[PDB]
Amino acid sequence: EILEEEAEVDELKSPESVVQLLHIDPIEFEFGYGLIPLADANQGGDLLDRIVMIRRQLALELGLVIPVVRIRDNIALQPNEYRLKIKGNEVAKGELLLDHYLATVVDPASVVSTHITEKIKQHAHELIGRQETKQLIDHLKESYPVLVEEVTPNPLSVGDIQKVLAKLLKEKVSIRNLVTIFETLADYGKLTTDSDLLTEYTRQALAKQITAQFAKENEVLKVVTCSGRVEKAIADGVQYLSLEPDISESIVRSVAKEAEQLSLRQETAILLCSPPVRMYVKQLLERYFPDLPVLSYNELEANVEVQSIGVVD
Repeated sequence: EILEEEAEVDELKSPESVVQLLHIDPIEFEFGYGLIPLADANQGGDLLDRIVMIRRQLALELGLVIPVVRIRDNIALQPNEYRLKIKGNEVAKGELLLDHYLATVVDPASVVSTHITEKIKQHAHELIGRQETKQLIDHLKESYPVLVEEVTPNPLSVGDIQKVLAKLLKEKVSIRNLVTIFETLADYGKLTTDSDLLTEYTRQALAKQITAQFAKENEVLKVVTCSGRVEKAIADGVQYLSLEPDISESIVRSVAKEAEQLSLRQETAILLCSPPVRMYVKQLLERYFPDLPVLSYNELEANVEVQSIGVVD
């Protein structure tokens, strides 16, 4: 729709200039003319340096090194308007008043910085492409060539590894621990190339990391569990989790009512279930609550004190 305007506003008519309408850049940040001062950096303006910071932070927190960000002024947008696209899709838009501050007190460049970083985090799994996967594999190869060679390209293609990494990022599991990830892939890759299963084994191998992500030191972790009924009903539907519409809505609300209780009490809502069901529970809840962490018992370290506050029925 806005591409229609871009084409019509600009001169895009010939075969050669129409290609530019095809936006394939992994990350695009677009702004109206009012946001030129922050974008340029010869008239001050922090954007480039701010993006560098983001790339460093997220590399250390996620294990993902974001690609080059494409930066374009866009006349279709309002003076103060910015827009963020990832892999061709708009994921965020906003407005900044450069001479102002947002009330704790935040300057505009910081507002856009944390907005960009949060959006990249929400879509990180869309950004671990082949290029980034190869960069990580090549980096791993410098210190672990025997391990890498055991994994790839046989039994596992770069593409297979990419899907495991994307599935980890999707659920906010950092991919910094490349050694453990690849040792798990080496151990299972000959038994299966199924990226769904490879990721269940990898998540388990990453129990220490996942427990640190959710559990506090020597403190009991507040966790909703799943009924024996809910657990049997999902297992039955495995063929690809197909369940009749009435069952799904029922599990969805049990989850919804239980989750409310945790966030009513300033707590992060987590869900525990048994390993063979975990991946399917997640698939089911994805559209209803994308960012409800669904854990399996084998992803929490043995030493962790876990207690139910609600039981999903």
